[PDB]
This record gives sequence, C-alpha cells and structure tokens, in this order.
Amino acid sequence: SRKESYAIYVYKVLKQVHPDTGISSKAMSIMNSFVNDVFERIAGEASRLAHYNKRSTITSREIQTAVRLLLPGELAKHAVSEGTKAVTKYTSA
Amino acid sequence: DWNPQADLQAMDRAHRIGQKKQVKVFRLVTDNSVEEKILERATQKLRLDQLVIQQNRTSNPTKRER
Repeated sequence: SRKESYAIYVYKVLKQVHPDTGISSKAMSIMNSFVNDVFERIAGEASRLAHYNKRSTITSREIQTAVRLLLPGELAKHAVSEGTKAVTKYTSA
Repeated sequence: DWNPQADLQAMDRAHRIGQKKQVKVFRLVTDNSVEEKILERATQKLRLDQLVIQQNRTSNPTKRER
C-alpha cells in the first residue's frame, strides 16, 4: 500500500540550498524521522497550551508561542519572523 | 501628604500653648504638577469631613550566529 513521508519536500529544499548535493537513504530516513519529531514536540505543547487557557482552538499564536518555548534564542527570532511572513503571505493572498 | 488631618496634626507643632510668636506656615506645592491634584483631593477629603464636624459642635532575521 501507500505510506507517506517528507523526503520529496526535503529534496526541493536541499536543491534550494545545495542544488548539486546528494543525500543517502540512511540520511533520508534520518530526516523523515527528525522532521516527524519536531512536529510532534511543538504539536503537543500547543495542544497543551490551549488547555492551559481553557481555550478550544489551536492557532498560529500558540504555535508561535510554542516555538518560543523550544527553539533557542536567536534561531527562534528567525523562524518566528518566517512564521510571521508566510501567514502574512498566505493571508494577503 | 494624602492625609489632611495629619497635615493639620503636623502644622500645629509650634502653634500651641506656649507659642509667643506668630505662626507663619509656608506650604510648598509644585506648580503645573500632580501635587496640584493631591491638594485638591486633600481638600476633597477635608470638606467631606469639616462640614459635619462644624454641625456636630453647634448642634534580527537572516543573522544566524553559527
């Protein structure tokens, strides 16, 4: 049957930073594993976050806030802007 | 002070029995200041009280450290 992963979306991004660099399957499994985690770690807390304020619907703010919980300092500042941009790009059109 | 009767309490230190001169009070209040409102509020608490007392006596991005 058909089981899904992320390697293709990985590989475009790979070609966005390194357009002429290969990657091993042992590595590709690692990224699939790695990305799945990082989703999960935030995904729970933001879910928890909603429970904390007795609210009942997850938004990007919680994701935004949740990211602030995990990612260290300078990197957090980067992605939060990138999180900020994309939705702005999304919401604008 | 936010307590006018305490202000009254303090002022009469020298104006008692045994004072042989004229008591000349010089309160310092800052012009164009919030102290103006306190004194007006001090008066507010003063007059809500003096009126009845007088009746009582009489009757970043893209900057990764790596």
